[PDB]
Amino acid sequence: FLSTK
Amino acid sequence: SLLEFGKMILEETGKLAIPSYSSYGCYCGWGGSGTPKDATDRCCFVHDCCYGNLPDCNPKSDRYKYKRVNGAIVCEKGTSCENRICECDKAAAICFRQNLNTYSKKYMLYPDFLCKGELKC
Repeated sequence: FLSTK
Repeated sequence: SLLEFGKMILEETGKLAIPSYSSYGCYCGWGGSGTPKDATDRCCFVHDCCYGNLPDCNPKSDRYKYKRVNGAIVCEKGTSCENRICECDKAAAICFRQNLNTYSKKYMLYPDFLCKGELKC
């Protein structure tokens, strides 16, 4: 549910 | 928002953003250094630069609206930040689609020490 810097 | 970008990526490519682009190469899903490994990684380099053009915007959380005209992505009018974030995400999703032909699983979970040096936007 987070994944991309 | 990151979640919307992930859905856009899946719609465009058929690949789940996590894990397909969340840890790929030197710039996808996380980094900020090194020579991008391949076209897909360059999509992420440019996307990072694109977000970098928006200091005062919050691309991870700010939601934008878009529609598909036929297959084309059309960003709908929101705040200025939302419009600009949408254009960055749209470009990256198109770029991932345009590169799928050279996407390589060997670059998933690519280790940070193999990414060195600054590359200017």
